[PDB]
Amino acid sequence: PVDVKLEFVLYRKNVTLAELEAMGQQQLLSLPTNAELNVEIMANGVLLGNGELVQMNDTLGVEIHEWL
Amino acid sequence: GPVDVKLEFVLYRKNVTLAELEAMGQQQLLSLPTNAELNVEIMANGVLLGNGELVQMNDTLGVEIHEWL
Ligand SMILES: [Ca+2]
Ligand SMILES: [Ca+2]
Repeated sequence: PVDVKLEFVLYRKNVTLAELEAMGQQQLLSLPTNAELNVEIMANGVLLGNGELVQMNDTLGVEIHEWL
Repeated sequence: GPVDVKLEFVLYRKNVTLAELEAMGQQQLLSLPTNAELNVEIMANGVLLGNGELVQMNDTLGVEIHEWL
């Protein structure tokens, strides 16, 4: 099979084209509180699961709270 | 509609095989590559707009922009 496009998504939302332009004027973007508690694992547009950011000994990790 | 944009802040993305995805699904704690956090990608309708670095701010996480495309 062909490869699938896997993403670990820290935050997602719908915004308007105007808000998208506004965002580009910023140098530091705040994410909503607890975005780190809802990391979404997605592939080819399908939600696979969600989890939480963890600082491990040498990297960041994602602790899975649910595989769908 | 056309005014609507799907915005994503992506910590890590990769083209993976079905077998690799299967193996991932067996895990409870997934390690990300070293410094994935240095390349948080900002996507709009699946297209890369910019990238930055994950920062712990006072009340939330933030993304420090390093490049807008
Ligand atoms: Ca926790
Ligand atoms: Ca935590």
